[PDB]
Amino acid sequence: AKLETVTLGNIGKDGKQTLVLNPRGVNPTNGVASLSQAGAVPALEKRVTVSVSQPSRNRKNYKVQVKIQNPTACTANGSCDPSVTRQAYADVTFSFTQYSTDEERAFVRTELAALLASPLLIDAIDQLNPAY
Amino acid sequence: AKLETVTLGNIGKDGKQTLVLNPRGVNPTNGVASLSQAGAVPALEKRVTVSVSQPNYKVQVKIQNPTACTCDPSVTRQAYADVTFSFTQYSTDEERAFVRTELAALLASPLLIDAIDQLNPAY
Amino acid sequence: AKLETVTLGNIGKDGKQTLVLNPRGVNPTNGVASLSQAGAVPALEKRVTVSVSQPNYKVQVKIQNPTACTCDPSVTRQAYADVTFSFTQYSTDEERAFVRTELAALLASPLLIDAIDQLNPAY
Amino acid sequence: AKLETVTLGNIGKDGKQTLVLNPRGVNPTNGVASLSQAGAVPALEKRVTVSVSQPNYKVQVKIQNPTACTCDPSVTRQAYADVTFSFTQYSTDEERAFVRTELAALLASPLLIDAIDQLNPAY
Amino acid sequence: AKLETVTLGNIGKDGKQTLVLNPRGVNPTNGVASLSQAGAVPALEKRVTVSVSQPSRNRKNYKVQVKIQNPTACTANGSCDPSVTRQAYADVTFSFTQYSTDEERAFVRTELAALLASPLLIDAIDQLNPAY
Amino acid sequence: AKLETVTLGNIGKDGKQTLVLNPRGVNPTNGVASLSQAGAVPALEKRVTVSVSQPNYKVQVKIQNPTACTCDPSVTRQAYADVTFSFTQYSTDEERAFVRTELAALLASPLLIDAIDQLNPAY
Repeated sequence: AKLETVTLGNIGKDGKQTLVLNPRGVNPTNGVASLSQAGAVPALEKRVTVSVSQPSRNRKNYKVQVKIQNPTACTANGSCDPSVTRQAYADVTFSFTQYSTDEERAFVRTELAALLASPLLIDAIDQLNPAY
Repeated sequence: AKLETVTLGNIGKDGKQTLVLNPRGVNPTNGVASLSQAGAVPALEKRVTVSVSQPNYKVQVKIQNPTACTCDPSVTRQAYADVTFSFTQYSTDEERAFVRTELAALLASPLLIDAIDQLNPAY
Repeated sequence: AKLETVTLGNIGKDGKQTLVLNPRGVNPTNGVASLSQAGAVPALEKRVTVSVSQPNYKVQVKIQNPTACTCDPSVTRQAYADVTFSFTQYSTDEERAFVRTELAALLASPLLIDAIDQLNPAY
Repeated sequence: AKLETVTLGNIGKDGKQTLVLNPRGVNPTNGVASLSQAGAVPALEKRVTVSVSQPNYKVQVKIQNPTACTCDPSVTRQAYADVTFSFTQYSTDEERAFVRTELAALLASPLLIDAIDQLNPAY
Repeated sequence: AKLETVTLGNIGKDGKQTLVLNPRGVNPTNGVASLSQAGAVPALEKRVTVSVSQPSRNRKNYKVQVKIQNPTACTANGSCDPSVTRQAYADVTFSFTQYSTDEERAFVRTELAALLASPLLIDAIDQLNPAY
Repeated sequence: AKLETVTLGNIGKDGKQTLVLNPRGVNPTNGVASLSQAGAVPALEKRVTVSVSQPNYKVQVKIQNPTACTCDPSVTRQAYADVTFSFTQYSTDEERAFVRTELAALLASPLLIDAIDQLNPAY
């Protein structure tokens, strides 16, 4: 769809967080849409990207890929300007056939979503606790 | 982290569906937990797998949804979702939490729904 | 599912004995779960092993019961019971369950008790 | 002992089913006793076989349960259970009986029901 | 036995210390039980692990292994976030035969324990003073 | 650090035993202090060794307990315990102290006693 500012709300552990993502255009060389946070200092911008690849003799499926990168910056490690200390990444990819139905895809999407709310998954990610 | 049955509600395009996932042990070869659709025959089970890399950390989740058309219905196609998170040993629990929730929220974004459900890219 | 201390009650000829099996880990090489009766000497412990092949599915259960005769005791002989189940990837709850129960029932049937307990063939 | 019509009761997932096996003779070539559920079509009959090796003694029980799908029906698949017992010529009543009962008990243990009924490995 | 929160008490030089260890599941790929301290930042968690290996054609003995790792972190070395500076390790392994008796093992365990209280050992470890 | 006799009390499963260790010099080849069971014959002495690496620092303790069954009783088996501590040159005495005591306390933990005394893993 058309790139617009996306406002994710009620996020975070406390569920009381909000994030605004301003569209950053679409790179044609690779058909990647980029979304960024307001911070006008590239190195510290939270980012999100999406791209859909159509099948092409080598690949016979559609691939929807979403990536999100969130850097954390040490404001003052005995210096004058902050620098990135850690980076957090989440990589997602969907694979669908030429005959994937309208609903078939939707399901997966919504499923993954619901899954991310399951206590099983929250413990796994939030507290790096393997299922056992 | 107890591997239990997981009931997902209000799913599907109409958001009016539910999926029940029965725990299915942990493969001792990769330490991968597996969940499958309840009441289904193995050859047609919808899967979900979770694994938490122990060292850099990685949390990987995968979804496999076969579709069949009918004595033994065969699988015509499969839909896949692959997700992987990575965090430094110094990542605060608050951080992962954020990413996770962010992703979740994003998936509900019209921007994304159109790209996945309709396979229409962003422009 | 996950390992738990298993307690079998009302066993033996008189059906008045009880067995306590403790989780002994799973060999990652073949994925074989192992249990055993907490004995004083490991070599004299009664054991049970379980393996559910992940592919046709194959569930296999083995049980070894050593007999010591009397510096250190020694195992003069052991009793074995080897069981395997085979089910196609189109098998169902009803089907597997049935087989499982049937076998059990058979094992209680006089016909079989005579065959085993008395090493008496059927004719 | 001698063959008799065997009736197993309270079987299946719901434990509310019953099986009726009828003597089907013994093959003189290998001394294998055979029983089966009196079905309309022989090819669709559930069967059980028993053999008590006369030498180490070896008691073996096998059970086949076919599944038909629908001029003539056909067996799409079958469920199998193969059991064997080994006892030295110095084994005793107590010993064999124990094993027999233990196995049975195990087969009723949730740990195993989950392994079979749900094709869920233990870990 | 079943993994539960272990509460070590009256520890430390002053004997007035306590440590809680929350179970962290059991890794099947290697049969290792892991215990960790509450700190939800992997890099700074005090850890303890135990595992029992059964004999297997290459090894004809049981091996009970316990390991404990305790990192110390510099809270602010001219930066924004603490980092590990030192690590303390203690590695223990017991070897027992197929005929090891119930008591034989217990003895060793309790012996090692008592030993750790001996002034000879306290000086050796606490003050890196070799026996002489 | 004076190598003296060391009397360990309230040891054993019942915690109602005592072991006396006589100092036994320091092997000038590895700088390893050795202690042995008092009143025992060398071939059957229960040992304890301690060594403190001088450079990274290492404190290593080992225990050897032979068992015999009876003119000269021979050793049937040996029980072993091997411990090694490692500390940076910047480790505070408080730190090692902690680790040491922690270990000690841990050894009294039911979790551990079951794993060692009973060889039952954690689950």
